[PDB]
Amino acid sequence: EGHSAYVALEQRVNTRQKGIIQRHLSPYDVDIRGNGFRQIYRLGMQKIRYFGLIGTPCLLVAGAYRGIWVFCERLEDERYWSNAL
Amino acid sequence: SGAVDHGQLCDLASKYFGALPTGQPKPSGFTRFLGGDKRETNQLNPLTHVAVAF
Repeated sequence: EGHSAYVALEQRVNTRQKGIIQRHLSPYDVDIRGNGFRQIYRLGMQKIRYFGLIGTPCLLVAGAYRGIWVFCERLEDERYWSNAL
Repeated sequence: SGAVDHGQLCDLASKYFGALPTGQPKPSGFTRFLGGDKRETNQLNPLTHVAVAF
């Protein structure tokens, strides 16, 4: 795990760590149900919001392309029904 | 402990400590043991101390 690029980056950038305290519980003392439904609900809310944000350019371009597709389909139907091919 | 007289100690204890209340008993609760870890990071220290207990 040493002699690696990310370890070298840590040593170059970050200081000598001091003043950090970490508390860990054993998985046998943590209930898997835990913070389950709350996390499901709030992550779902966040994803709905984010996808509503970043999906709207796609929705607009899809609407425009659907308009063009409908035009082309009806044009080709008229062409084939009139023996104009 | 040492050069003391038990009878004298008992007399003094009755004189001074005989009026203490017979208060409620020592609490008897359940203290649960939680396996886990508490790690303090200090890379500038010259020695590392690790205690593992059961």
